[PDB]
Amino acid sequence: SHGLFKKLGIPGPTPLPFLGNILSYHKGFCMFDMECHKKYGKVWGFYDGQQPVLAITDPDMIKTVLVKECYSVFTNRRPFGPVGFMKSAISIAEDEEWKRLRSLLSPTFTSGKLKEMVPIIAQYGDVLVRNLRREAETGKPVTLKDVFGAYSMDVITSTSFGVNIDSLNNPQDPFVDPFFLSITVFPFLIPILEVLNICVFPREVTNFLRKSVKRMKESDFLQLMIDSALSDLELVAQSIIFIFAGYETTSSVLSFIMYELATHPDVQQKLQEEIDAVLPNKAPPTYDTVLQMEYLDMVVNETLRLFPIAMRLERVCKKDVEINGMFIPKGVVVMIPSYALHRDPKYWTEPEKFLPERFSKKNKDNIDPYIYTPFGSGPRNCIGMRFALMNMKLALIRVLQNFSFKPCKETQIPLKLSLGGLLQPEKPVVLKVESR
Amino acid sequence: SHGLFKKLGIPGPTPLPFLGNILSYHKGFCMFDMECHKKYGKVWGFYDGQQPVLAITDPDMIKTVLVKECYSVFTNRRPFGPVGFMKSAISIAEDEEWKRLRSLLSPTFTSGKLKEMVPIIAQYGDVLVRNLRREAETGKPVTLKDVFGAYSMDVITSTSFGVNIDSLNNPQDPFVDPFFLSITVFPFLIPILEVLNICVFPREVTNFLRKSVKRMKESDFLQLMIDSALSDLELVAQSIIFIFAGYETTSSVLSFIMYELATHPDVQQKLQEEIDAVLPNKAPPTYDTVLQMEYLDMVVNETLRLFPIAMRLERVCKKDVEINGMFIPKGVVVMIPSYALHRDPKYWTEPEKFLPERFSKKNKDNIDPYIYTPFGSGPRNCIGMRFALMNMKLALIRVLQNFSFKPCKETQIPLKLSLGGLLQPEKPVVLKVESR
Ligand code: HEM
Ligand code: HEM
Repeated sequence: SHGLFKKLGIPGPTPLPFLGNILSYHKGFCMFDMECHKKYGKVWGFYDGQQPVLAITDPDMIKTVLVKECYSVFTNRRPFGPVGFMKSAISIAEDEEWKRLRSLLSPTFTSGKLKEMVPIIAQYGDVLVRNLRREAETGKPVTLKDVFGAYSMDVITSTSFGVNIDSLNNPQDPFVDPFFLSITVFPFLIPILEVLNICVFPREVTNFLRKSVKRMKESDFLQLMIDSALSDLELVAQSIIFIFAGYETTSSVLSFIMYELATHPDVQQKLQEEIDAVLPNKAPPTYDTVLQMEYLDMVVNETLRLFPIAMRLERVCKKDVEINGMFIPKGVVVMIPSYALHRDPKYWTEPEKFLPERFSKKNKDNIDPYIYTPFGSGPRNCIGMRFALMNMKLALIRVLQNFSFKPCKETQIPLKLSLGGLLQPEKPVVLKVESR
Repeated sequence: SHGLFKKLGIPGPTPLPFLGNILSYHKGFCMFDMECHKKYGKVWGFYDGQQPVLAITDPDMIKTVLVKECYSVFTNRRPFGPVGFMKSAISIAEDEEWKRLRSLLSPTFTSGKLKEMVPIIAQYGDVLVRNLRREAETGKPVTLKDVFGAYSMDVITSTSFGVNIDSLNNPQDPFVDPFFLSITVFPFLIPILEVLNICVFPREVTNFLRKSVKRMKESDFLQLMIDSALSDLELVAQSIIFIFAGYETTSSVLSFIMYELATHPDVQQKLQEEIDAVLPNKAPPTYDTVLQMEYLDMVVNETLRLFPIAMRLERVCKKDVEINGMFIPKGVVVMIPSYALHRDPKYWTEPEKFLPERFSKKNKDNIDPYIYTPFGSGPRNCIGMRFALMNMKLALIRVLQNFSFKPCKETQIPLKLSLGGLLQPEKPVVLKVESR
């Protein structure tokens, strides 16, 4: 079906047999979407192997796909690799099976349940200072992904189950393209690996959590789920997605934020002045305190514009439909390039620069909510959106109250992204930390 | 999932790993269903490899599966082998795709369109006498599947497209378990054969018909289809099912009928007296003439009771449902053993005997329409039901008007069925033919 986009009148790169357009991923995932958006315009198509993928940039077509016709056509994402038992994961699940998981897990991410976890995750904000006060008084560059990754991992274990550890102080068992590139080009190898108990995840784990959730089902995220019903294998499958999310997401974004604050001291100083103004004399941050700091929100929102760790938003077309005046055949994965839309002169002035004033209450009104979608949109959006921003800002407040950040001789200026498809820096961010 | 029927409280034979219960098919398809119906009762389950199959015998549960909840749950049959392009076949098609094919092909099998083909198929009733008058005046046993197979094949070509041939007189190009046993046990090999252009059918054919239907689409079943729209590959796919049906079905049933008439001369004499009474002095048969002969219908209906060439009626359970007080999980193929229901003392007296008076207008009322389903039931039933009985009876009238049938020294008495799963005799039926 390599002539589908050419028989529909949709431009795009010429695909190769079997391979399709995956050879154009040598520059990276984001560079491929920006080049295709530059030479093809608002709509183009390419092939991930034999699978056709359609990209859209029009805000009305994106609104129709993600918000309007979500339950009817664009309900699921594309199926990937051997999932093993993980089929029941809310993000892997499809159709009405997901609608039950989305509903049974929606109360866990409410405006009231989030405030319950504020006194818990604020404790690790004090622990992060202790590990910082040790790596700052030692007076030498510090790798941010380790300290932030430890904070995020301890926040996960306490808010998911309630296990209080110090992932940085006890580094003995803190839990935690080849095989799969051939999987995308050869989708007919997925069922064979499923019948052989082979999973993309290291399947020998999971059974740890499958048996770790035993003393808890006899006497946070977990307590607010079993009480009602969810299965035992489902309950472990959902907790694996909650760990994979809150770890790599919170760790990578915080490292991206501290890079911009260290490379723009005018933004870090203005942010530290607002934090000290709302919280005088290193006051503890509360739920209502975080929702008040607007410049802190402007810094978080602008960094997510530059580095949306999702990169892409994918939806599977369930039936032959016609949205906003164009036909889409059944089986085509409709992709929304979030990275390419965030760095486009059509909607952003100086898209390569870091200007937090783009999200000021005066300028936040002239921003299309479907061009800037770091958490997706519609029913299939990020269920842990409000939980993520609260955990990151609570860490940002406690960190900036005691320390400042300056670049180092090893700091990569400018910063280069990873060559893979994790949206992490090429080299781990290292900065100089000084105590106030 | 070899413990599904044991965790639901459903009896059945103990399955083996990978194989399941296919090793119990050494006796045959029909003998396996009759033994399971004898020792397990009204409901049992077995495994065709890793696929669970549930068998039902209750008339209300069969009515619910085939008639009531057909469009909602029991819409499709099980998927079989690499279909290639034949996916679009009305019998292979599934869900709304079939509902369009069933509707676009329904007018071709109406009470009015059938009468148009009566003067056409009555012509080959005269040709069958000529081939009979040759093989009867030669005074020697005649193989019935060859002469009837020639009649059925010429009736197909004339009513489908309009090509008048004599498949018995011109035997030079009259058109027309290993590979697949491993396919049932290993369903994960189907997609690999699809991507290699490999089909269960000899794929090098079809393209003949794909190009044979070229002079007709520029200037019967075919004319009543294109006029409206159906695709070109669909149009050839539907004609292949129409040929496979009207050939093996008409040929095998007619051979089964003439075996019973030759082994029960009291039935053949009574049938010949009714044919000569309705049609005096070898009169030509019409559409209204066939619908009048009731004993001819009693002979055809009783033979279809003994030899229902379908054997099984299969439906795929689309969702978790509960019919008549029992739960059926999603993905289970619900099978209706038509052969076992036809030879059951619960509904039939002397089920091994051939008694045409079971379908008399006095006795036809006390017969459950869901125990006797030679053409299925509901929306997914045989679309060529009324077309089949008209073609067979029109041949039965013209044959019995000129010749009688007696057994031979090679005639297998009693008759043994084939060891495979085609419901044909083990040895081809041969009888002695005499001219009246
Ligand atoms: C900086 C942090 C995060 C970002 C930027 C982010 C972003 C996203 C995005 C873009 C999507 C796809 C939306 C779509 O396809 O329409 C998504 C889905 C999802 N996220 Fe996150 N997320 C973050 C943190 C989290 C956290 C902390 C959790 C859970 C504790 C979480 C759980 C999920 C789930 C379950 C889905 C799939 C929902 C579904 O398929 O219906 N995420 N997220
Ligand atoms: C003695 C002759 C025949 C017998 C006993 C017979 C019997 C059957 C049976 C039992 C079914 C399955 C019903 C079900 O699953 O509910 C079926 C389906 C079907 N038959 Fe026949 N049939 C005969 C002749 C024909 C002819 C002559 C044609 C076409 C010209 C035909 C076309 C079909 C089709 C297309 C289906 C599938 C319908 C669907 O899937 O919706 N059959 N038949």
